[PDB]
Amino acid sequence: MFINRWLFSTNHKDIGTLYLLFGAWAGMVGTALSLLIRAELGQPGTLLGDDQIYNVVVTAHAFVMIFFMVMPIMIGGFGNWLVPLMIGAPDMAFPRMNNMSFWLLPPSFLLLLASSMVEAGAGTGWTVYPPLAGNLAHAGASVDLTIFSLHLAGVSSILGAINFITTIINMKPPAMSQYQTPLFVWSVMITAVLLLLSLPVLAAGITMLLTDRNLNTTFFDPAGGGDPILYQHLFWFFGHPEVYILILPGFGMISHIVTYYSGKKEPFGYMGMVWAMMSIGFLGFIVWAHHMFTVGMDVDTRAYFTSATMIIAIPTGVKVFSWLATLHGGNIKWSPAMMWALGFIFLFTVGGLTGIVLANSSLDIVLHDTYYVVAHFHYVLSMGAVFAIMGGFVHWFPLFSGYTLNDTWAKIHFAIMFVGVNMTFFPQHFLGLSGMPRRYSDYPDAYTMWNTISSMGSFISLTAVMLMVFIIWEAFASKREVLTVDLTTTNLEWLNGCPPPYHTFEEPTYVNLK
Amino acid sequence: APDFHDKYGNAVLASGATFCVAVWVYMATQIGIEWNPSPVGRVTPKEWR
Amino acid sequence: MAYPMQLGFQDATSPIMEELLHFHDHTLMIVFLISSLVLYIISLMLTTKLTHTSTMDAQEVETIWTILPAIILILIALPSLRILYMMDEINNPSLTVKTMGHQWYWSYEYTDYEDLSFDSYMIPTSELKPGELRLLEVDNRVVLPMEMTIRMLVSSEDVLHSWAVPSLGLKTDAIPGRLNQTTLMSSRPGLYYGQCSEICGSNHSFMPIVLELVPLKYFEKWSASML
Amino acid sequence: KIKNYQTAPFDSRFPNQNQTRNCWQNYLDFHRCEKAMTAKGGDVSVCEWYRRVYKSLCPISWVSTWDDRRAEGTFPGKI
Amino acid sequence: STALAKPQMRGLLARRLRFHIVGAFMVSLGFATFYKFAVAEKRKKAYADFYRNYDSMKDFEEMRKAGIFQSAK
Amino acid sequence: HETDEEFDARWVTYFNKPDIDAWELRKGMNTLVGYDLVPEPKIIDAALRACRRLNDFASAVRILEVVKDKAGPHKEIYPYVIQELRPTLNELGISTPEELGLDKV
Amino acid sequence: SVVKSEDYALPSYVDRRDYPLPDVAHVKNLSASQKALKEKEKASWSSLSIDEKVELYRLKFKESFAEMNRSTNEWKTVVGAAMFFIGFTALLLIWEKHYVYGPIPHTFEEEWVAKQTKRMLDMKVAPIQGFSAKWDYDKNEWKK
Amino acid sequence: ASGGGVPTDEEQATGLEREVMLAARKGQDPYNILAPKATSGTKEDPNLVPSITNKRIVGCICEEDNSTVIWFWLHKGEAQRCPSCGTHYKLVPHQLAH
Amino acid sequence: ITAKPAKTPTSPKEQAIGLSVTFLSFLLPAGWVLYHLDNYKKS
Amino acid sequence: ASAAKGDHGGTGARTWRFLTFGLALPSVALCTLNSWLHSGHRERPAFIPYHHLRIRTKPFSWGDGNHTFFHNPRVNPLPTGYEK
Amino acid sequence: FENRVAEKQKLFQEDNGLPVHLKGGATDNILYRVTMTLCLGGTLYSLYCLGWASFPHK
Amino acid sequence: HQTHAYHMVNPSPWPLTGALSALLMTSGLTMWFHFNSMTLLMIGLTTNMLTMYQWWRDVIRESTFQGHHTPAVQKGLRYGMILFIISEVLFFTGFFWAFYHSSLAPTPELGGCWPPTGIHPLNPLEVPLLNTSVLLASGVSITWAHHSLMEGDRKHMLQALFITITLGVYFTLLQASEYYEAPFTISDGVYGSTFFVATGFHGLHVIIGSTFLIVCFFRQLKFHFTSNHHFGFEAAAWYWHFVDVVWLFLYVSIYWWGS
Amino acid sequence: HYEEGPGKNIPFSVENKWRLLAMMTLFFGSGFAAPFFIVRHQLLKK
Ligand code: HEA
Ligand SMILES: CCCCC/C=C\C/C=C/C/C=C/C/C=C\CCCC(=O)O[C@H](COC(=O)CCCCCCCCCCCCCCCCC)COP(=O)(O)OCCN
Ligand SMILES: CCCCCC/C=C\CCCCCCCCCC(=O)O[C@H](COC(=O)CCCCCCCCCCCCCCC)COP(=O)(O)OC[C@@H](O)CO
Ligand SMILES: CCCCCCCCCCO[C@@H]1O[C@H](CO)[C@@H](O[C@H]2O[C@H](CO)[C@@H](O)[C@H](O)[C@H]2O)[C@H](O)[C@H]1O
Ligand SMILES: CCCCCCCCCCO[C@@H]1O[C@H](CO)[C@@H](O[C@H]2O[C@H](CO)[C@@H](O)[C@H](O)[C@H]2O)[C@H](O)[C@H]1O
Ligand SMILES: C[C@H](CCC(=O)O)[C@H]1CC[C@H]2[C@@H]3[C@H](O)C[C@@H]4C[C@H](O)CC[C@]4(C)[C@H]3C[C@H](O)[C@]12C
Ligand code: CUA
Ligand SMILES: [Cu+2]
Ligand SMILES: [Mg+2]
Ligand code: NA
Ligand SMILES: [Zn+2]
Repeated sequence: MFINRWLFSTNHKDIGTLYLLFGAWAGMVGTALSLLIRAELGQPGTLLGDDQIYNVVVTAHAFVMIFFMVMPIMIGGFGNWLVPLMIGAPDMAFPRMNNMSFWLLPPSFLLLLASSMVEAGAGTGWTVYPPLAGNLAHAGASVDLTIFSLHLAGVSSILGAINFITTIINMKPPAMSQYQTPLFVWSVMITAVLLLLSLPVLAAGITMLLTDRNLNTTFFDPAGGGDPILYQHLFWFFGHPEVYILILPGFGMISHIVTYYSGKKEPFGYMGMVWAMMSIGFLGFIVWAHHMFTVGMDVDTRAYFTSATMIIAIPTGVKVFSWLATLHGGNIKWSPAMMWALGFIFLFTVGGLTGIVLANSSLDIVLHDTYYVVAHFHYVLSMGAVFAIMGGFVHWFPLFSGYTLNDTWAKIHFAIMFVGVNMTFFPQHFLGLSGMPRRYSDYPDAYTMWNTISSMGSFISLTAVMLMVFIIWEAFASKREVLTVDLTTTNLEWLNGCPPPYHTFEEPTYVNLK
Repeated sequence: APDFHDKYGNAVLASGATFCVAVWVYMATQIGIEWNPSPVGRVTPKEWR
Repeated sequence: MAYPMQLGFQDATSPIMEELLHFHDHTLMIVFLISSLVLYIISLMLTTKLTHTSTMDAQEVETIWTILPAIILILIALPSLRILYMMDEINNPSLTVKTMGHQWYWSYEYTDYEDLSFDSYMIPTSELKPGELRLLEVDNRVVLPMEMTIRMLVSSEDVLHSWAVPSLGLKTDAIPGRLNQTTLMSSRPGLYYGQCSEICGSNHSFMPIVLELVPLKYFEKWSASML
Repeated sequence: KIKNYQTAPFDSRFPNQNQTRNCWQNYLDFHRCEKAMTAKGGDVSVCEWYRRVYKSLCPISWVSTWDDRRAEGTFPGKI
Repeated sequence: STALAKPQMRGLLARRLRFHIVGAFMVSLGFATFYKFAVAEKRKKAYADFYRNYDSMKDFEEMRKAGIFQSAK
Repeated sequence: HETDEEFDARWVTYFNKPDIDAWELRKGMNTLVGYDLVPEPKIIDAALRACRRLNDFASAVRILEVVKDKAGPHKEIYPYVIQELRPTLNELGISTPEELGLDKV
Repeated sequence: SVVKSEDYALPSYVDRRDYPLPDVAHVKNLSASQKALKEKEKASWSSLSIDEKVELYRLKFKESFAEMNRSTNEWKTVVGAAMFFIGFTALLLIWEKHYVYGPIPHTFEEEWVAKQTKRMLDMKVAPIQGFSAKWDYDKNEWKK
Repeated sequence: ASGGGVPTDEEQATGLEREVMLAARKGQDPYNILAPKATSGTKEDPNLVPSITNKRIVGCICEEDNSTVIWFWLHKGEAQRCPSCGTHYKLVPHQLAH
Repeated sequence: ITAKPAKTPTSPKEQAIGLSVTFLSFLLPAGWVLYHLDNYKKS
Repeated sequence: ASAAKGDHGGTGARTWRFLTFGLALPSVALCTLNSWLHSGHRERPAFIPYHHLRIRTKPFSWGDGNHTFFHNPRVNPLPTGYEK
Repeated sequence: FENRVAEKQKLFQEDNGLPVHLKGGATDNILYRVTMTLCLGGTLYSLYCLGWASFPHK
Repeated sequence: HQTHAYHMVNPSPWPLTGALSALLMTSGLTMWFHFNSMTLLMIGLTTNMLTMYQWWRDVIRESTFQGHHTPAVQKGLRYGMILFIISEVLFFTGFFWAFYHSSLAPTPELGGCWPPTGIHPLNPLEVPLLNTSVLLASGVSITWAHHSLMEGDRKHMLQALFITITLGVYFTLLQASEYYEAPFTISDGVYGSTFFVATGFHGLHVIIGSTFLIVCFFRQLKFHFTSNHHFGFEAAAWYWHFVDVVWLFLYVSIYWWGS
Repeated sequence: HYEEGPGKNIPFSVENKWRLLAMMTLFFGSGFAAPFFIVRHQLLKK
């Protein structure tokens, strides 16, 4: 029974729970790697070794946080648990292929851990540029094990995207149009279209890198007529949509959490929120060379990528102002999930505005490959994707488990993490404007003060991560069972009770046309 | 009936504040951390050549 | 170079860097203001017991939300793109210098007239002379004439690097098989520092750039003595 | 005329940051010229300009590799 | 005794919002007058004043005599 | 759409329906408090008389608490509304939340 | 009275200031005297005593508005405990400094810093605003 | 040119696929493929909600084009009303293998 | 939300134990490695 | 652009069968003749050890490491020239 | 050939509680065990190969 | 008992065996490229084949034999197959982008020209045009197969599908022969790299599509398809048109324009 | 069928809070420790 239920699952809730457990375990691995980065940098000199072991740790930090923590938790974990329930569907369209998206992740993570154990690791940056990642400067198996880890994560998510698109388009009640589905469901559908189109291009580029490293092709080697800059284009044609894939399901959860704790029946400006997520998904495919403003591209190309990149601020601003307008007039409930969402709105806005600074290619000449970029994306990733994940986890933990968290502890947890992440990242803006490069194991002495404080901040976020594990333990240890939840008339995923039965919607909802 | 906050709230606030300030001041000032502050107004420049 | 506790950009050594500082100030003001406008509306939404929870009409207010951001973006993009095209304008260099990135040091070639080239490596910390800067000094500096337009051409003989000097506003990647060009003009003599700016393996943190800007006649005699 | 050569001038055929083809074309033009001149008995000194320009722009290791390959019979450009 | 007067009862949230969005804008103008004056203008003036009578040869000679250069003693 | 008077008149009529049932009483008050206003005395009066036809004393009291709550920090509003309702409170024997001690935390 | 997990599909009671008249009464089962008080409620409310009115209110509702909206001391516990765990963090950092980090580089020695500072002033590091601008080259001292 | 040899669905469809095809022929919808059309929804003319059990979730799209759906359980017994628009629904339980 | 009282209440003392053991499970193994770094390197 | 055929007024298998045997397979038979005229070994070019060709940055994982996967002795020289 | 789909329909619909991947009878159990044994044994072998390759070789 | 039309699948080991096959094929390719051994890779190829076989067998049991493919299930599988084809189009797009990037701006190492110095392209009017005629023809014969099946004609469906698979095999044998005869290799700079990797992945998809058509041929022989329900055949026909269109773009781009 | 309800829809037991503490400690602790041991491994090799 155990093996049939948990290794052979065809059930969207249990597979969702598997993804949440996997993403939580990955989050401890990415957190340890982030503390090794900040231990190395927390005083001037060398702690670990030279930039090879250091950038192995920096490279694995990014891949684990992106591919093994954020994507599995937001799409595999909350997408699987919530999407079928929010549309009244009995499961995903392909419930058995769904379990293969999940099971391809432990082997992908194994390959990445094997990459770091064999030879000297892949110290390449999560962008894996050649020729540093090629077979002369990174001889031996590490970088091929990293490529294969990305192939397996890539297939897992392409098959997941097919499953979510099909399910969302095909398995709603026959009266429900796509403009009667909740915003979190729209966010998963758009993110799954971005995955379906972008991952195959990254799969093409890292396959080319694999054949340059093992079949004597020369896609990226000038000796054969190849070009290292072609790899960058193929990688970033995926890598920009990838950051919108990491944040979109977060925007979807934030819309629900803000609505719910404002005591509202619906988010402000629903069709403008759908329009904004479609426009961001669309524009997210025509901006990628803002990652390449120092590679030597022409002036008019740099003018076009500057402008198209800034344009994304228009639909993104619609969503920020619509979340404000959804709080407007609310009966505000200061739950811990609400605090995570308000922290999200403010910290995502800070990091989106430093993204606007960087879209100016002339200023990006000086800020590129410095810690100003690190600050920009950690404000949207550890204070946007992470805060939307912690908001949705505390909000829906009682639905998934049937038990309540202690809200006082969860507020304490939010307060410690908000102090730690701002102590960690805010000073990295000063380090970047004043010129500290990325991917450095050590720095000129003048950069000491801000690196010291940023490292002290990372330890405060470590204390928050340890406490979060205790908080989850305390909830399962005390077993306070949920009785009633507010606002079920506009939050269908709660209406089958906590936790819902293994099979829900065996009889579908009744929705008339009129 | 008074709950946990009514009974212990004042003590948790006072002691957590006291402890936090004491341990950060000690960490910042007593164990050899080199903050590397600006020399401006602090350092007397000395002949190097 | 950067100094301790520094918050903003290194002081400008070149007119283009000066333009970037004024443009950054223009932009950061916007940034300030939008972030504070948001923090503030937000605290306004959250600080009343009055409620209004019935359906709200979105049409009018969405006009404000798209138009005002669009205008603010145009107010940033106009000066941004003026600077972009200004730096691109033709400027007639008096000298061309090449630099090749290597693991882990830079070489320099000044071949307009003679065959002058040499390697430039970080000074190891244990060999710094008193007052020299850890991780920044080099054995052989990139001597150049002040107040003159110089074409720098940048490439690599192995993996990617990137040749940067933040006080001149410069960062051009060093790609093997490619020759990227940038122009450099210093308003002042002195020593201007930068650091390799694309991850390139074990000693990426340890291959800095030091430019030494001096009067033309000093540059000429230094050039002749380096043959 | 154009002694007082300082460096290679701006060339509107190669106005962008990537100057690889500028080095390459001047190297080709020089050697094509020198073959024309030392074929037809004439004077290589007429090729001097291309030589100055490619020497200024081209990395020493590229010139050196291209010269080794012309000598080996493996230079892939047409001269 | 006296009756209490009738107070405004309707649109209280909208009225509070109107009042404060205007106060929120007036900061932004007032802060924009700061910021600009304390940082941006101050920078333009520090650069203009520095270069107005700046002598680059004299700056070079001071550096050369302080022994900072490889190429010039 | 409509003037303030028309808004108020439609709500007075809603609660004045003689055979209004318990579900409609609850639907009306829980809808009405979603608006950006504190209901005028004449609306509350008709809701309190609907409570009386439905033999529901407690809901009359709760309606008076929700008027106070919809006023937020405008503390002059509720005492003015209770003043205006006193003839109806006396005629129906409705005690206010304060007279019942139900304002104590 | 007693809410059961197995009732989740049934209309339920809630105290919320934005849903003042919930879907069911807080108490539906009535004792003999409670049944008599519901009969009495059909007659004039002026004949109910204050205790009878309060008892009808408490059959219908669980908490009053003043009760369900009360402020609490929870913030003390949250802020205090957060400061505690922030304080505990500095223990970790004291431990790391004592047992993990070795000596920092000799370039932070006081005499080195004095010499490097003079050499930064001699090369006029950031002479417009950032560093040498703050040194008085006439009086040989930091500007006031 | 044109033997047969290819089975039709009438001959060879089986299991649920067959049940759906046989019911559609009768104009019946036991597996909820089609959206039900609303009645006027008054208490005398309530929307009638079939079910194989004693309760079923209703979603009420109160006005045409609303993006917000209002969801609630409908139980066997007296008609209930949508808590947003008041339109009436009544459960009509029971039996499937017709 | 409302919920039942805990079926298996976790007293202050039991929370202090769960919190201590959870913190030590992260601090001890990393602390052992970082403490012995000089041993790994000078080796 | 219609193309030049000219059908409809009913439909289906019969017409696509007609297209299969009356146009598609004839085209294949024709191209099969065209190919089987210009087939058979064309004389191999002087070997030149160009550095952009015969790339070897890592030995192949089969054979002696130096032969491509579908190496043809007659027309694929090695980095050092045509085999014996 | 003859159309024996009705025979297979009766086989796969027999009310014997078997999951579909085992419902064809004993040959499904055999092919399942062969597949699963190669997957799990191959996976142990891959871990062994990681252990081997994680250390410089003698 | 459900009263929706969707399919609750029985708990299945195949997702786990397929995920483990992936680990065994990738760690096996790593062993092969770096540790001189084919063992792990052959075990992963074998378990991947066994997994495909039993998983798709079970989908045929669930549909033809158990009746779970109602119209709503089939409509989902349509969307699934279309979205899969879109992702395979994007995968090829990356290799077309690599081809045009290198050929439109040929570097000095190539001689600054395309085709590079020393490359002698195949004549696009010889076997490449023959392969084009072969795959276009097989798009006409599969369309004949599809209309015969809809018209209930077993014998002509089988005859047209057999023709279509015979042309698939012909293109595969022609391409194998042209790879052997080609005077340039995958190691011949970015010309040989783009040529063999783009046409090589296309050839793999021709082999996959032909296999899928052969699966449809044996199910048709076993009478599984009705004249109205045959989604496996339609999916294989869409995937086969995809492989033909990709060939057309490769022919125009690499063999013709790039010659 | 399968067990349903709080504590029963998860692949780990919550029947005993101390045995649960041990399993959660091993689970999150092993993820957090792994990169320190990998770094140790990389340092020890060379
Ligand atoms: C969740 C992830 C995430 C998100 C959402 C974003 C959002 C944005 N990013 Fe970022 N970014 C990353 C993750 C993300 N980024 C990562 C990981 C990298 C580096 C990758 C690497 O090298 O490893 C990076 C790098 C990166 C670069 C390259 C810098 C360089 O390498 O030199 C640039 C340059 O344009 C950029 C710009 C932006 C912009 C304009 C947005 C915008 O989409 C933000 C739009 C949002 C707002 C603007 C805020 C809300 C709006 C309002 C309140 C309206 C009022 C506002 C205005 C009028 C402006 N990002
Ligand atoms: C005949 C029709 C075509 C079928 C091809 C037959 C052989 C292998 C099949 C796989 C085809 C896929 C492409 C992989 C790359 C290379 C193969 C290119 C096609 C090919 O077969 O190229 C041959 C080279 O093969 C070599 O190196 C062969 C090396 C074989 C190793 C395969 C490498 C593994 C690739 C990993 C793929 C990752 C997949 C990504 C999935 C993405 C996730 C979303 C050409 O021979 P040559 O002697 O150089 O020149 C001819 C000289 N007369
Ligand atoms: C060379 C070997 C190494 C590489 C591995 C791949 C090798 C070959 C694989 C060939 C693909 C064979 C697929 C066979 C599927 C048979 C199952 C099937 O076709 O199932 C059908 C459903 O379709 C369905 O699921 C449709 C599902 C089909 C999707 C499969 C097509 C492509 C998969 C390709 C894997 C791609 C690798 C990409 C390389 C980068 C069943 O419904 P019907 O047909 O309506 O029948 C019911 C009627 O009888 C009722 O009256
Ligand atoms: C980035 C995240 C890490 C944050 C910091 C971790 C805080 C440390 C928790 C304690 O870790 C322990 O510390 C002891 C020292 O206090 C070590 O004992 C060492 O030192 C003792 C005293 O010198 C000896 O008795 C022991 O044998 C010797 O192992 C012990 O091994 C290590 O587990
Ligand atoms: C029950 C389920 C299935 C699980 C099966 C597990 C099978 C385990 C068998 C491993 O033994 C072999 O050892 C060979 C050699 O001893 C190796 O080949 C390699 O070995 C050397 C390594 O270069 C060279 O001598 C060879 O050429 C090279 O092929 C290779 O590792 C493997 O074949
Ligand atoms: C024996 C069988 C009768 C089919 C049936 O109705 O069961 C027939 C009908 C169509 C036939 C097939 C098709 O005609 C196409 C092929 C033609 C070749 O000449 C022989 C094999 C070939 C693959 C045939 C074999 C066999 O004779 C088939 C399969
Ligand atoms: Cu050279 Cu980094
Ligand atoms: Cu981007
Ligand atoms: Mg870079
Ligand atoms: Na360091
Ligand atoms: Zn309704």
